[PDB]
Amino acid sequence: VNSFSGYLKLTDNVYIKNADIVEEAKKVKPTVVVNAANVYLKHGGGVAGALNKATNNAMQVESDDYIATNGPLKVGGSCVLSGHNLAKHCLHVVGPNVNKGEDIQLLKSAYENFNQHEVLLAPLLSAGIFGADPIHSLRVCVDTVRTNVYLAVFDKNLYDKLVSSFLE
Ligand SMILES: CCNC(=O)c1cc2c(N[C@H](c3ccc4c(c3)S(=O)(=O)CCC4)C(C)C)ncnc2[nH]1
Repeated sequence: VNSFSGYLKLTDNVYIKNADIVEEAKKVKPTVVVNAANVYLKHGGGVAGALNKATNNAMQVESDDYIATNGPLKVGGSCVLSGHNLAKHCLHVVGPNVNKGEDIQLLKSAYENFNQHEVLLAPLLSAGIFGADPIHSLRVCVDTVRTNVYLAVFDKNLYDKLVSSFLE
């Protein structure tokens, strides 16, 4: 039903909230939840692990079946699969892991996938252990995504830093 609440409106189409994406998916029941995936869809930790555990491992079983038939994704690519109990669909998006030396230019390619969905609940791509500068990731989102994106950032200090930087 996409009933998002408690978000700050940064631009005409980008919103942000200090929240756990799993709890937001349970509260909002969005049409699309974005997963910060890796190319072989192994959802063991971070955001992907949090989403998979909230589906009681249904997301991992479906992803394994996808990988068996189709092989891995490319960095910057995406895949629509079921959202299980969290959303109607899960858009698995692979942003670059700059801590492992992947190309930061592909973060624009990763956000470009959001433009195929009129409204999405999403994490901040390539942040956390993927090592991208989180302020840069928020700027790429703002400049690339035209559809309505609701970013959940589960860290108060990071959220406050992103907001303060954007409002300069
Ligand atoms: C209690 C269960 N929930 C969680 O653990 C949880 C964690 C979490 C979250 N983490 C951010 C984040 C954003 C992007 C990426 C990562 C981490 S990663 O997994 O380190 C690598 C892939 C890219 C941090 C930057 C704050 N953002 C929103 N909702 C969340 N929920």
